[PDB]
Amino acid sequence: SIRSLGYMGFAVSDVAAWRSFLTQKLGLMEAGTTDNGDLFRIDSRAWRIAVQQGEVDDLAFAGYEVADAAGLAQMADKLKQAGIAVTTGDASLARRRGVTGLITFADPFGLPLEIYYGASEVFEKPFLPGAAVSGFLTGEQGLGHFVRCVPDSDKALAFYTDVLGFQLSDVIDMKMGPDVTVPAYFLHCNERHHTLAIAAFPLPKRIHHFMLEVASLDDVGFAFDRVDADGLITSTLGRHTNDHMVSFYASTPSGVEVEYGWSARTVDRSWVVVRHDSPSMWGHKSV
Amino acid sequence: SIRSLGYMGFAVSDVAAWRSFLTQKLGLMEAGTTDNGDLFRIDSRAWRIAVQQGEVDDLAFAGYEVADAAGLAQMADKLKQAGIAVTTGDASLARRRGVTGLITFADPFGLPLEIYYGASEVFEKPFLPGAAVSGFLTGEQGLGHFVRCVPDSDKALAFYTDVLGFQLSDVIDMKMGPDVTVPAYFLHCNERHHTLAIAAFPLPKRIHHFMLEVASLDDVGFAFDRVDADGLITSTLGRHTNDHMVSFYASTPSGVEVEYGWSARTVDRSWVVVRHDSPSMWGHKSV
Amino acid sequence: SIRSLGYMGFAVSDVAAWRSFLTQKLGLMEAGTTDNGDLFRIDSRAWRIAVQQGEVDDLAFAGYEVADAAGLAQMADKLKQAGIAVTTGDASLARRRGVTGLITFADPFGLPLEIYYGASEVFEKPFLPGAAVSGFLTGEQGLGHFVRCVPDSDKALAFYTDVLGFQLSDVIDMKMGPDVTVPAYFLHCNERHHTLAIAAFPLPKRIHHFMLEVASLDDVGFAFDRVDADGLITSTLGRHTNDHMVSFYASTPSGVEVEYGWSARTVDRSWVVVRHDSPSMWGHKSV
Amino acid sequence: SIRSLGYMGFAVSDVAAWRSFLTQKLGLMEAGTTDNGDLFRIDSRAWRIAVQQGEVDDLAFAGYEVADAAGLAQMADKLKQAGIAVTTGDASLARRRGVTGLITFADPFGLPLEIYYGASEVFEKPFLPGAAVSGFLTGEQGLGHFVRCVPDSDKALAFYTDVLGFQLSDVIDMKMGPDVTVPAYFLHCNERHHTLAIAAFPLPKRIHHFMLEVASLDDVGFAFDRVDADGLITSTLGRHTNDHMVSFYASTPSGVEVEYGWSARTVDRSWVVVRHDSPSMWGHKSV
Amino acid sequence: SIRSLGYMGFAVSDVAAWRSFLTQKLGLMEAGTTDNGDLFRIDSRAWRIAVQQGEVDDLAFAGYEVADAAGLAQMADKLKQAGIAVTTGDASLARRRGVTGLITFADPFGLPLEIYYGASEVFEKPFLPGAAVSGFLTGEQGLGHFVRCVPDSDKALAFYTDVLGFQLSDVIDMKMGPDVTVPAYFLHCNERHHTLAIAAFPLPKRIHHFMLEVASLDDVGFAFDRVDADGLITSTLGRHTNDHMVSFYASTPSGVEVEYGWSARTVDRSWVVVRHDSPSMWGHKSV
Amino acid sequence: SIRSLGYMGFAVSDVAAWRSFLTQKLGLMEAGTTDNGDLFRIDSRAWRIAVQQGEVDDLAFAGYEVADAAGLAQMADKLKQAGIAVTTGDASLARRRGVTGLITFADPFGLPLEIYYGASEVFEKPFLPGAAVSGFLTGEQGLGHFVRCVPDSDKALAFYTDVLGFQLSDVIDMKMGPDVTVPAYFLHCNERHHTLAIAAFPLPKRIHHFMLEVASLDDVGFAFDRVDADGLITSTLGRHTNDHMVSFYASTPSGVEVEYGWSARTVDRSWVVVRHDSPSMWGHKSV
Ligand SMILES: Oc1cccc(-c2ccccc2Cl)c1O
Ligand SMILES: Oc1cccc(-c2ccccc2Cl)c1O
Ligand SMILES: Oc1cccc(-c2ccccc2Cl)c1O
Ligand SMILES: Oc1cccc(-c2ccccc2Cl)c1O
Ligand SMILES: Oc1cccc(-c2ccccc2Cl)c1O
Ligand SMILES: Oc1cccc(-c2ccccc2Cl)c1O
Ligand SMILES: Oc1cccc(-c2ccccc2Cl)c1O
Ligand SMILES: Oc1cccc(-c2ccccc2Cl)c1O
Ligand SMILES: Oc1cccc(-c2ccccc2Cl)c1O
Ligand SMILES: Oc1cccc(-c2ccccc2Cl)c1O
Ligand SMILES: Oc1cccc(-c2ccccc2Cl)c1O
Ligand SMILES: Oc1cccc(-c2ccccc2Cl)c1O
Ligand SMILES: [Fe+2]
Ligand SMILES: [Fe+2]
Ligand SMILES: [Fe+2]
Ligand SMILES: [Fe+2]
Ligand SMILES: [Fe+2]
Ligand SMILES: [Fe+2]
Ligand SMILES: [Fe+2]
Ligand SMILES: [Fe+2]
Ligand SMILES: [Fe+2]
Ligand SMILES: [Fe+2]
Ligand SMILES: [Fe+2]
Ligand SMILES: [Fe+2]
Repeated sequence: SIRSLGYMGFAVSDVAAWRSFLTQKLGLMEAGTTDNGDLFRIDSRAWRIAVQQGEVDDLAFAGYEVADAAGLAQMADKLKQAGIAVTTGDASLARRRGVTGLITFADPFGLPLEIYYGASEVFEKPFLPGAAVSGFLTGEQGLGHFVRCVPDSDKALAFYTDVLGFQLSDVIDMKMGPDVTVPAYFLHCNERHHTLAIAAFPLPKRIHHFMLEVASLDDVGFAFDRVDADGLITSTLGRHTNDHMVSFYASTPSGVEVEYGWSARTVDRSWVVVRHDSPSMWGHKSV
Repeated sequence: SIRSLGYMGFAVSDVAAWRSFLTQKLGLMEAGTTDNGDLFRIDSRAWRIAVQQGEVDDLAFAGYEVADAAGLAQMADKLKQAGIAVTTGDASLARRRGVTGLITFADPFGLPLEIYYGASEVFEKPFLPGAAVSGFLTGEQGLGHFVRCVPDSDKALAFYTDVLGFQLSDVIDMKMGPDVTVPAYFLHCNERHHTLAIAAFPLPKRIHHFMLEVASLDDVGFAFDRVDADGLITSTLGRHTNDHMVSFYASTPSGVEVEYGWSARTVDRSWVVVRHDSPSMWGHKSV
Repeated sequence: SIRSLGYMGFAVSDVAAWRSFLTQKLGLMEAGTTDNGDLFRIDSRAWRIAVQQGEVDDLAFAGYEVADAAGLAQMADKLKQAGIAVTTGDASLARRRGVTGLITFADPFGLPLEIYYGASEVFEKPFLPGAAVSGFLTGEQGLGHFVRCVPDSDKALAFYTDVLGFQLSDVIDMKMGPDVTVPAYFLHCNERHHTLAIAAFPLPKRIHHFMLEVASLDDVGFAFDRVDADGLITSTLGRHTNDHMVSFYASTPSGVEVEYGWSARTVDRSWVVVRHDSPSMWGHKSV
Repeated sequence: SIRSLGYMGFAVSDVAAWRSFLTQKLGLMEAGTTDNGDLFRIDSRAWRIAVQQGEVDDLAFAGYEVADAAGLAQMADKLKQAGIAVTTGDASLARRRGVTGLITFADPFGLPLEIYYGASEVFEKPFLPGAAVSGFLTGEQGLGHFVRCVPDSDKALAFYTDVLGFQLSDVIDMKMGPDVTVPAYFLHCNERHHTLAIAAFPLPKRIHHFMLEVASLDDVGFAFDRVDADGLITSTLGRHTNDHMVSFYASTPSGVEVEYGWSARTVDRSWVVVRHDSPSMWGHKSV
Repeated sequence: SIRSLGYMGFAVSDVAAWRSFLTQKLGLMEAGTTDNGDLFRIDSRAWRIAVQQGEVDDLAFAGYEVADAAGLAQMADKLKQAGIAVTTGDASLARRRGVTGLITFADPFGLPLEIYYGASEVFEKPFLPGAAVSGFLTGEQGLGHFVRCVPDSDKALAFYTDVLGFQLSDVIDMKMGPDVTVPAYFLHCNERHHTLAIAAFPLPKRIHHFMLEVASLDDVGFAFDRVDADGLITSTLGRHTNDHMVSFYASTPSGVEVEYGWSARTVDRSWVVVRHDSPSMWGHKSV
Repeated sequence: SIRSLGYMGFAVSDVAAWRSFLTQKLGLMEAGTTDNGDLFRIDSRAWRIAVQQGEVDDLAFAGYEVADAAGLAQMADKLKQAGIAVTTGDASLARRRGVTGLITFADPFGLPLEIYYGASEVFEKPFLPGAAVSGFLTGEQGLGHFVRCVPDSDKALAFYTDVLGFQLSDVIDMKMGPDVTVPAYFLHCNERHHTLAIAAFPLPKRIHHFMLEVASLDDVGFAFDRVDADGLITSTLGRHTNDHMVSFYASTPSGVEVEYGWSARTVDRSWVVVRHDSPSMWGHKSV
């Protein structure tokens, strides 16, 4: 079974702007440049985010991690049985991603996805943030989460749950307008409240935002100010109703947003699905 | 499987008296009025207790919570296979209860029951008790418990255990008189020692009492005095022999009682069924 | 499955001597006299040890506790399938033992055994030791343990493990003499290192000793002196090699011994079977 | 299933040198001499390492521990079904090893292996290190680990995983030279990150090294100096990238090395396989 | 002010017997031989007990530790003002004791005493007990205690309290016989309940016993057996009424006894003086 | 009274080499350049180490921190009463150091010293190490320590203790050669075992080394490798006998060394002065 979101790749028009944004604003660590693009780290892994030159300015691919070769084989079989076109990653791609083995395919609406096992650790190159950040929260919870924008949430939900195995945490009926309410589905694959969210938002991108979690409230507070200095804040500090994360949102150079948060609650086998009519307990004012 | 008791609805002759009793005496929070009646809260849920106008002055319905849609479907199948008439809650009822989906049916002796999933949370409307109460204990243990009065405890026990899946915690042979001893069965569906009790008591109501648990001994002590001021106490402070809860009992405006307690022990998979000849270790004197 | 040793009954020639020994020396609580004999307590249960008048001066019966009625039914079936003569305890016997249901049978060498569920708790009659004892250790670990003396340990081991479900903890090859070594088997049915031990000792009784565990080292130290005052000590203070319990042994009025200890280690699913050539790390000198 | 590495036997040309090295340098306890050779202890077990006279100067055999007789029988069946020649250890061998039962066989490349149950504990002969060592870490993690040198790691990996049941923790691609990279596989059978490692190293021995873990950093620091005084250090203090153990390596009298470490992290069912390009985060400089 | 008892020297007729007794029986560490006699350690200090050849077979001297040079000067002045003959330890004596500075004098009844500062630590020669002992308790509590036998306890008490600054912990009126009761005074100079005791016992030595405290009950239990094997035990295991130490007593080769214990309670500025009529809560039977 | 060592200034011939060494090797944070020279941080303070251009290549000045203005006035009076020439720092110097007030003077052998109060904090410019360092240990313990080299340790000791108020922790008689032993004095002014050490070493500098303490063993391990890559290590990893710090030593561009350590023990009012014959328990081999 999928254990977590392991990495993400972005294809952007301004690579230098993304490099500055990720390191100086968010605190990620520059981890070199390879055929996989410019690499960035947040922990012991060789890389978590890759930035490649591309006019799409959006998420180019996402990789989900399984525990071992057997787990990869099981997921491959499930995808094929579901009628999805699955391709074994060649040696060239595996080396590019720094993984031992992987398979590639696309979700119902075209997002290129990868499931891999045996990623590269680089403990001998100790993590050093590009900005003052006490640390990022990963471990068994993976990289963080992203919100997939789709035209048919029922179809997307069925794929991610029935085929990929994600489990529903809760639903938030997002008020878009007096006569517009759209359900946002939050799904987990480990203890992180959600690793993936699905919603039918009117955005011209594959995702609304990706999220990175830090270890202290100060990490979030300082980052907010670094981002605010350039007028990139899109939402003030607030705490979510479902995962109880304290965070803020900001614009990346591609328009797609990034959420930066701290202190979210986790889920367990005793969790029960619920619904909400608001995404925030307090704060998160649109600015 | 059923995870907990999620909500209760009462049909009463004096709605204003119940509103005052629940808020000023017990400390519940007024949560508005809808087609579901006057709503009251004790935690993050949109409502836990509803009060509607009705001459019955008794419990009108109770809702048990399952983890998700799959759990609701499984319970529906079990009930049908057992020969119980099950009805899918229509969109109108689901909206009234603020749940995502639910089924309705009645227990062997006419109590309307509902099993639902996906109830509404309102973290954005922080809980504020109507009286000085540090907090109510809910979470994975649900709302609390109620004691179902029936004419045939063996039949009721079989339904709640064999069909609904409740598990026996223990039995207390209640001395009613020199030649009258009635067994009271205490059942659990989660860590709470009991979410439901069953006994053949000579009462003209569906339940003898419902119980709410608070976070501190002082919450109980102060509440006792607020209730005692109006001469509504039915039992002095005491601690039960089975769940070890420290509580007192009082009369609601409908005659049906309410138990208000603190510090009960929980049960686990290592629990063994036992019997008792007394319901109280100390206190709980009838007054 | 059997969850623990729940009670023991002794048939003795000097009932008054046993009453004095259990209360004044060991600290048990006198719990009245019924058709079940004189009753003694060590915790919240109505009784753990019964003493009846009888010329045998030995263990008369032992009762093993199961979790519920279903567990009793399962054990009954296993015993019958194994060819053992099983008898349903009549209402008269159940009332005598204060249990809800029970079955009776004998082990391969004649020891009367009982398996029951739903024993009586008496929290309303708070435990008060007959001597200065901070408390006895029971709970999920039951009453303690006893060592069954048999002429064929292989046959006894097969019955208790294959039929009753006990699991082997370890073996101690007891040096009886230059040319005599006898294996003692220690078996568990819960976290207590052993609830039953089996050995082919040259003793004219069904058991060599029964053991009760207390909460503090002082409980053991004080008890040792109370017993030593009457010259009843059989072994000095020592700590066992297998369960690491610190204890001493003494003679009951029936010759059969009693072990009184503190601080034993428990076992879990990660436990591995081992062997020992000595029963004591230190102490336990024969006196 | 195999629960841990329980013991190791070495056949050496200089028995006196090994005795001095194990006791004075590493701190093991001399535990007598039997037909099993000179015995050495690190904990409550009668012995963990045996040294016999032999011109091979290498590991002579290794014993893996199972939980009980049933576990031994299961492993025997698995080995036979896999086509491996299995021999039941005779009474003479069992007594020599101090175990209750065992089976013998060889791995694909000739290493004599044994799987046993019921080893001997000697708590009555309290462990006393031969040098200043606060303690060795064993328990459920067993003796420690050793690295098996083989000519075909794929074949060895298949045997140890598919037949013996070991599980992969991670892989380290060891840089041997500009055009030489060899994968080292680290496998676990309990919480210890690895109990066995497999690699195709150009060494004329069955193993590159065996490892013993101690309780404090000082235990390692002091040992380093005792070994360094005789010029036997092969690697300076360092911390590994995979198990995060802080250790140093040194030469035994047989050339085969020994790793002495502290503070390694453990693995659980939530562990995911990863890869590394370096075996050390810091230190471990070849000297 | 005096901070603790730092060391003791014994003059014995059988030096080899004392060496064997201290190391093999009690677990002290042999620390070489100098002009100060044979040295023994129990912790990081270069030595705590010295054994010299002498026909007296008794305590030859005791050294009390002060915090620094200023503290030594203050004590010297207090002793002189009290009329005691004080001598500055010459360079030769300081080197012999391994201290920076010291003064010498005798108590009212001839016991040679020394007060010093700046003793030698030897952390680079890690403590290794001569027997299986997890550790000795020293630190701010010093070496342990000894009981000074005197013909006039009032005179001795006045000297140790008024001149040396010891403080009374409690008094035990020791029953020597039907018409003989002698008060034993227990005094502290730090957190240890007592570092010195004073009593008028009919013994031909300067002290009745000296005491060493260990870290675990097992340390005491194992030591008891090592001593008992040679028939040297003088008192069975017991716990004292005043300091609550669990210990046993044994004979040294000089007749003077040694107490070996564990788990004593400490004293603070909130301590109040009390009296006892017995020295033991349980145990400590004369054998 | 002096509360801690607050800052140090170095006058060096190669400012660029020092900048690279402090940031890339040790992990300090570049904090700008002012008339105070290039500034470096290790915590919330605006600066802890300053580097100015100067041919001396040695410590140029050190600043000790007092709690407030009253404390500065008290120290000024003590110095004057002792006959030391004290100068009030002018507004220009205070601004240069970023302090509220300070006085200047020299120790007996020419080292320029300063005592100040009210230094500048810059929490709004969160600390970001120049290398992978989890953190430096400062707080109430100040910057760390340095070892003052002098021709007459008795004279220096008298000044620092009698005039500045430092307190002796312990003494280590350093073996320089067969006929050369020099005492090193370690002094504290807060919980740090030593903030200053004094010794008569044959070095052409004011100090032998300064020391910085980090939060993890890995911080030290990684730093060791960064320094070793340039062949600057002077001592291997080891642990000191007196403060028990685990550290290594390396050469700065000025020849003067730097000690980088972790896990030292602290001192309290219960501390007693002792002596040692070795500075290291293990390691610290000269290379
Ligand atoms: O806040 C946002 C989240 C995701 C995508 C866009 C976006 C990006 C490019 C062009 C237009 C839009 Cl709305 C955006 O503004
Ligand atoms: O992590 C989250 C938890 C709850 C709600 C949102 C959210 C908020 C605004 C727009 C879209 C989303 Cl998915 C969110 O990003
Ligand atoms: O204590 C009680 C618990 C449950 C029901 C009633 C009741 C309510 C109305 C009329 C008569 C009775 Cl006994 C009651 O008095
Ligand atoms: O929570 C409880 C635990 C044990 C006993 C009772 C009780 C007490 C009196 C009458 C009816 C009942 Cl169910 C009870 O309400
Ligand atoms: O220590 C003992 C344990 C069990 C039984 C007897 C016993 C009891 C009665 C007669 C003879 C004997 Cl050996 C006994 O002495
Ligand atoms: O609880 C125990 C643990 C280990 C050994 C014995 C023991 C000791 C002496 C004789 C018989 C037995 Cl079972 C014992 O009673
Ligand atoms: O470091 C080593 C690890 C394992 C084996 C040998 C060895 C032993 C004997 C002869 C030659 C060699 Cl390379 C060795 O030197
Ligand atoms: O315990 C270990 C963890 C990671 C790597 C090695 C290692 C290091 C050098 C050579 C061979 C090996 Cl297996 C190792 O011994
Ligand atoms: O138990 C004892 C404690 C202290 C001293 C002696 C002793 C020693 C030598 C000769 C006579 C006696 Cl009583 C002793 O026997
Ligand atoms: O440490 C102790 C605490 C209390 C009492 C005694 C004691 C016991 C017997 C004889 C002499 C003494 Cl001082 C003792 O040694
Ligand atoms: O290790 C050292 C510590 C302090 C000073 C010097 C030093 C610096 C410059 C010239 C000569 C020397 Cl010995 C040095 O080498
Ligand atoms: O922090 C320390 C603790 C103990 C000893 C030394 C030391 C070691 C070598 C040379 C000079 C000194 Cl001050 C040291 O720097
Ligand atoms: Fe989000
Ligand atoms: Fe889940
Ligand atoms: Fe109740
Ligand atoms: Fe249950
Ligand atoms: Fe026993
Ligand atoms: Fe088991
Ligand atoms: Fe290793
Ligand atoms: Fe595993
Ligand atoms: Fe004593
Ligand atoms: Fe005191
Ligand atoms: Fe230093
Ligand atoms: Fe001090």
